[PDB]
Amino acid sequence: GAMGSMERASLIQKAKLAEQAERYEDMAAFMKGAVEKGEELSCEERNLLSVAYKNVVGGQRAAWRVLSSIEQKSNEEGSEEKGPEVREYREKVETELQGVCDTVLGLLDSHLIKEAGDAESRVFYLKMKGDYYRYLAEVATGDDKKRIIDSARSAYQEAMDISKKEMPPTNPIRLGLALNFSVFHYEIANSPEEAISLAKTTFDEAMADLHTLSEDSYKDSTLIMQLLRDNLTLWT
Amino acid sequence: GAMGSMERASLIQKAKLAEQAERYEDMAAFMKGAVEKGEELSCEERNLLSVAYKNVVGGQRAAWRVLSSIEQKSNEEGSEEKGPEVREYREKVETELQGVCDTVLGLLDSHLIKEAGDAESRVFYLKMKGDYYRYLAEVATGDDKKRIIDSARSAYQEAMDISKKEMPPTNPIRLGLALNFSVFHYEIANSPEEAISLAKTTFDEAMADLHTLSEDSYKDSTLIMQLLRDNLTLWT
Amino acid sequence: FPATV
Amino acid sequence: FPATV
Ligand SMILES: COc1ccc(OC(C)(C)C(=O)Nc2cccc(-c3csc(C(=N)N)c3)c2)cc1
Ligand SMILES: COc1ccc(OC(C)(C)C(=O)Nc2cccc(-c3csc(C(=N)N)c3)c2)cc1
Repeated sequence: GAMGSMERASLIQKAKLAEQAERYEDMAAFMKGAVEKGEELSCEERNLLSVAYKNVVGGQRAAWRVLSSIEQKSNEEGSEEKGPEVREYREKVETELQGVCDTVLGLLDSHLIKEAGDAESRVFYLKMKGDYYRYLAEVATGDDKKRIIDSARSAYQEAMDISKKEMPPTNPIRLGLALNFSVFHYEIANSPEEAISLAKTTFDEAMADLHTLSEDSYKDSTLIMQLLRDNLTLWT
Repeated sequence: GAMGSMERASLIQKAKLAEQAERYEDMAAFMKGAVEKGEELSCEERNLLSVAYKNVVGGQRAAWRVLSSIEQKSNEEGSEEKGPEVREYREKVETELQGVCDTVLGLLDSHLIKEAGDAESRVFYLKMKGDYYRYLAEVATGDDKKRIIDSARSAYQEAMDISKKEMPPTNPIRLGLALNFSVFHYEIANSPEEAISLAKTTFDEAMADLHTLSEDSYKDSTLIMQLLRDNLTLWT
Repeated sequence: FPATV
Repeated sequence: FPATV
């Protein structure tokens, strides 16, 4: 690790600076360095880690989608052959994406998840594990595609089981987990009815618990509830 | 060069794909590879090269500005010392920026400029040389700051001299060169009156030549003319 | 795209 | 910022 000589606190400080500068590759490298110090992450630090890699992989996913669409049109009936270049470059971006996902999954396996005992940390990391297997699934086509999908499902399911036992229905981590697992069902698992059922039940159970919240917690929960409703509107 | 084994035409194709995917670091690497094939660049290729590196260095400049502003506030009367980290990270981004500028200047010196005989190519490359010395000047503070500034000025001046002799006043390369040299005067050379004079004279001479243009050329020239007016409005 | 967080 | 191209 090229960050091995930097103080943990300095890595966290620089991750925050990188975020303000919109330098998300740097942010991710700083937070990888912080994880590799071996100490558990606080709530703020977990979110710095997630923000960093979500932005990096989000750019890669967007690029991959553009290139995949160009590749598919180049392979339609009537196209002018334009050589191996589109496939090659889509493959290049795909391999870089897979590398980022493998890096994140490696941090979770070594050793963030096994040391995460509190619900807010363990559910957070298992959601991340589901998310990054889901991104691997988005580009998978080989002997392991079903196994990648089942790895995403298994992580999400363990997270769901803990979240339902240990957090209120308005907890934003619980809500975001359900949002994303619902999308997994719709987009990855070809289970739109499960996707819709999960989003609706999550929304309704959260609605009924809003009365317990402060104004600040209310704002956090209703924000994600609106995303659940947005997806339901898209799907029905 | 890691692009040495790829065909020139494939590098150009992939640069265009990278642009569509908003993968500008890749775009720049592909176009650096194409330049290093040793052949002159066509008009389209010159613009792919410029678009690629302008986007890369533009992100670096924006990050540097954010970090420099944080650094200056941390060094105001009353601040809470927060260690070397802001300076270190600003320096990191600065060194990466300087590296990109040095790479571009190296491509221009080896050997794009010396082989550029036509006005449209030679003025384009000399404008680029002025631009990338200007970006180096934006972050310079040492024994060489004046020399960096004079390198920018000298490149812009040679470009201006050729453009006035060899291109019409509405030529978009001539207009963009004047726009940027005007900004150089205002922001770098502490010569706001020169900046304003150049922008105004360029605008007026272009206005008087618009009658010679097709509808498509008119649209290209009036676009940059509007940027000249925008800057004049900012400055007066 | 559907929303994820 | 002023405009450049
Ligand atoms: C992965 O699962 C989820 C991700 C986001 C969710 O909700 C939103 C999008 C509103 C959110 O970001 N909430 C939130 C909650 C607590 C702390 C932080 C935070 C601390 S530091 C920091 C930074 N960017 N520097 C951000 C942010 C919900 C679930
Ligand atoms: C450095 O000096 C200047 C830079 C831009 C200027 O004007 C604007 C911004 C309107 C412009 O981009 N014009 C233009 C003119 C001719 C060709 C191309 C082009 C060919 S390929 C390609 C691509 N992005 N793939 C873009 C673009 C003017 C001066």
